[PDB]
Amino acid sequence: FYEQAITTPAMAVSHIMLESYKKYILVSLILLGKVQQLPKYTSQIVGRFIKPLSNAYHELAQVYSTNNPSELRNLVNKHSETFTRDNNMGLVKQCLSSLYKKNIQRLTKTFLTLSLQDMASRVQLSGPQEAEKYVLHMIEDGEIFASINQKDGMVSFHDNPEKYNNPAMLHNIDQEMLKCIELDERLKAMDQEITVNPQF
Amino acid sequence: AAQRYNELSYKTIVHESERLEALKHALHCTILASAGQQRSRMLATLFKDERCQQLAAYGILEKMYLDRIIRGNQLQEFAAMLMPHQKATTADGSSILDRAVIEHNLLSASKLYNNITFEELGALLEIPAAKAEKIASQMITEGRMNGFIDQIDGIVHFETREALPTWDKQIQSLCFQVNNLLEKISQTAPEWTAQAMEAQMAQ
Amino acid sequence: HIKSAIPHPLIMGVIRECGGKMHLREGEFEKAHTDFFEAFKNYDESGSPRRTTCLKYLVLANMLMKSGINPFDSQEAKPYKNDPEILAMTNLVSAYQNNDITEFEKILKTNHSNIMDDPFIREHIEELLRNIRTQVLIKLIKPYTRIHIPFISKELNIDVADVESLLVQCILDNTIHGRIDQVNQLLELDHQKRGGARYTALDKWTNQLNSLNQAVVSKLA
Amino acid sequence: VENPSLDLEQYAASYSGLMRIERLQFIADHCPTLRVEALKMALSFVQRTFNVDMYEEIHRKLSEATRELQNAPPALDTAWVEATRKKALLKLEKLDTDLKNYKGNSIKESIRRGHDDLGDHYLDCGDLSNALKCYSRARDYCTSAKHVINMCLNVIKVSVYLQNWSHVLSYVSKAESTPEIAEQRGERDSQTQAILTKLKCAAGLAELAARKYKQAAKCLLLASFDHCDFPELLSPSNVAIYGGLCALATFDRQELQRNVISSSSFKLFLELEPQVRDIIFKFYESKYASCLKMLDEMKDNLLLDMYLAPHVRTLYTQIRNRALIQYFSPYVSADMHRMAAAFNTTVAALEDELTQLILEGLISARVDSHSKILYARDVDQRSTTFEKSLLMGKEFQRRAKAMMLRAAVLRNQIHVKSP
Repeated sequence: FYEQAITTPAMAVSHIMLESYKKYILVSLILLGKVQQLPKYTSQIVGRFIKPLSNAYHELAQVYSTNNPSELRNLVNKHSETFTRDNNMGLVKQCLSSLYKKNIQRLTKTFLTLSLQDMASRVQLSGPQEAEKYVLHMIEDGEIFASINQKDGMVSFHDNPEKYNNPAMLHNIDQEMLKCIELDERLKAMDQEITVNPQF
Repeated sequence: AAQRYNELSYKTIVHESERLEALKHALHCTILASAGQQRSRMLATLFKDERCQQLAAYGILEKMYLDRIIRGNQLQEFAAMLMPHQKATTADGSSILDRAVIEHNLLSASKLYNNITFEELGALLEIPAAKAEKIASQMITEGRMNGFIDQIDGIVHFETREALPTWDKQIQSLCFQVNNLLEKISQTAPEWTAQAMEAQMAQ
Repeated sequence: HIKSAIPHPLIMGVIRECGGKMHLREGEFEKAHTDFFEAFKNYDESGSPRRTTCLKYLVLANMLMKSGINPFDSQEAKPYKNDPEILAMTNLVSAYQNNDITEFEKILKTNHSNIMDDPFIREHIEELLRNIRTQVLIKLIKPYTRIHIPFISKELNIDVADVESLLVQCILDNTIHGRIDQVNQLLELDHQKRGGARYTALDKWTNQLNSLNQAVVSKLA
Repeated sequence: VENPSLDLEQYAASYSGLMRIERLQFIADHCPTLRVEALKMALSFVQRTFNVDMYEEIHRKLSEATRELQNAPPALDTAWVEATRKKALLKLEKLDTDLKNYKGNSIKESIRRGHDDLGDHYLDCGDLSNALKCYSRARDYCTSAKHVINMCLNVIKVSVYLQNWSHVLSYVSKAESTPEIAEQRGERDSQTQAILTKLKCAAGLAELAARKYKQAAKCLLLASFDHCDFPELLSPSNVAIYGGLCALATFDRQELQRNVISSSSFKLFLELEPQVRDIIFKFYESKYASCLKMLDEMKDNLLLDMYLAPHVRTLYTQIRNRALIQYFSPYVSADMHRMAAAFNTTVAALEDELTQLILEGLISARVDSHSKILYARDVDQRSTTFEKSLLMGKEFQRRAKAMMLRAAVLRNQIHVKSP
């Protein structure tokens, strides 16, 4: 929705576009690991006027890319007045928490069985207790595929949700195919409408 | 030697005792080794001979023909029928005859499986399971056994060769087994012959 | 430059020996084989100061060229090999060709004097051993989906480290198709291979490009 | 950064020139207390070859070193300076007058020879622009193709220090691909002619600078053992190090047995290199510990190799990564403790190395860091292709919503307009 609000053709800059762009960067930092590229058909005023006006948000993404939580904390405290002025303070806190989650998600690619103290030292959480909290939350929300061993104080990453033999996938693919079929009948209607009307 | 002796036994210029002499040596070459493929073709060609039915070991060739695992009885029968130089156990364990008998027994176990453990094939042919794996791998090395060996799971699988397109070939065979159902209609019981040739075919 | 001057003396086999010798220096047994081959022929022409030796190197060349098919097989070597001194070479080619390591090594160990004295034989023998063990392994591997490294060690009768080195060597060969658990020391081979899998993805990709061509145009004004 | 594993006696013997000055430069950059005596030997060297400007520069930096020798334990022969400089300028006028005389004599062999010799004396001055004039007026003023080759050889000897590889490589390729090498002979039919191996060294320096090192080693493959002589660039131990280690760093194991063991042209060069040969033996026998050990030992001495110094850090990192791939390849489950013993490392720092490789490269695995053990992984292509195809279906549906709403507002061609 924010992306579609930015793409709108524009000769003048409106405050709706500015705020949607700021919130676009925030939601893209939460949902994805980085800022999603806007299409080439986006207005010129976005890259000329809106981009340098919301400088703090691109600065926030610049500090987000270094994967350092304390530095992002320092930058959130730096421009805190600007983020509260736009009335989006809260989403930037979700960005901080998503950065922590991104740092715990980066551990699956390299580790299999990792200590809670090692995780607290690498992700920067202070204590194995907060590491256990974060891992448990992430398993419950379906963000990581891991298990907790309290006896040894270890975290065991599995990383195997599906082998693609369930009917579940059959039903998933059936539903996704029905969506593509709907789009094609919709696309057939759009194409027919355009063929009717032709130029003279 | 089997093709030598057999097609010397089929020629008619030679004396008749010498024809059946070449024939009985072709039967020696039947039983002393296990069957290679053209070998087995020549053995079945020997099986079509009434003069081989005149020979002493036609029951041995009969059990070769019916793909039968050779037990010790007919083993000792044709062991009474050998020449002592053909009874050579030259430090190979059991004899060339007998090792080839074990070859034919594993061969019949191959022709009838699709998998068998090293243990079930071992106790099947009265051999150790490790020796079953060993000699089975030596026959796959000889190629006349074919499949795939899982040492860890302990099973010499044969190439199982069974799936759903094979079952579609079995669907065409199910058309021919509706024809075999007509054969059961005409065949299995005579009251069933009359009444089923009435009911299933005319009604 | 022999090409330049052509007399035809008795000595002809010796120089041809040198070419093989050069290939002894080099280790290019392919050329040495022809060298000793013709040289041995010339020796037959001359006599046997060197003849048996030439044959020894020739057989050595055959093993290093790794083509045992015609060891003695010209016309003459077959009767020549009968010379018991040299007959051991026949045994080598046999045990090598037949790949009986016990027998082959037996001839090596038993006859240090006959076989082993040659520094080239002594030199190349390990390489030769690698080749033999490699082939025996090849024979061993085909039926197996999965195998134990220690099983192989016991089988081949060589050290596990040696086994691993040889296995890795086989991987270099691109012979082994499967992964090895180094910790567990076992080998799993992709006995049942399938290049079946790609096509679904490939068709998907082709369609994706189709989508690309379709989308860029349509979405684009 | 001081490595005492250098041989300056050989570089005094096998070499001379600016590199005798320049490797001291890396001494002057990083490797001190190996400086003052070779500075004075280089100062006595620049007492020859007509050079006074750089003579006084070596006297100046030797005075700097003398100020450093107010703590640790220079020569300006001004009579020589003025005498040699006036002789050199008067001989410049002599050879300008002789250039007039020989244009009066009109021998393009001798005229272009004078252009070559004047560019040689501007190398003797350090006037690379004036030597560029002279060889630029020796450029298309030759008689045979061999003389164009010799001209480009002299320009490449300048290009040792030019290294401006846009058109400096046009001169390098003007010696390489242009002059139909020895007019379809190959440096006159089995080269002893130190030209193509100079093109090996020139492409080595060039794609050292221009960083396509695979083609550089591809050049460095087939050097000839016959000549092996130049007192600034070509000694066969050093060029042997160049070719062997660039080929070890840039080429796959297919070619590492197929073109490194088989490289008979370069074979005697590795006969000059026993340690490179032993590193080759250990790496091909996957003996990672002592191989990467000797690698990183001579890494400091190839950091003493001034031009290889920035690139040896990249390439021995690649060779260590190549060794790690050589370990990781043939298994399904490798102990990292075995790997810690094999690569002379710990588990966890080794794990971070492997994680750095996990970021892009060939480590397909999961490490049970509860047990701290590697477990190599075959990523299933069925799972991979089904995954990417159905994620393509999800992106297909996001682009569906995109095109539906976007064309529902813009197939109308109606937008946020000017008011």
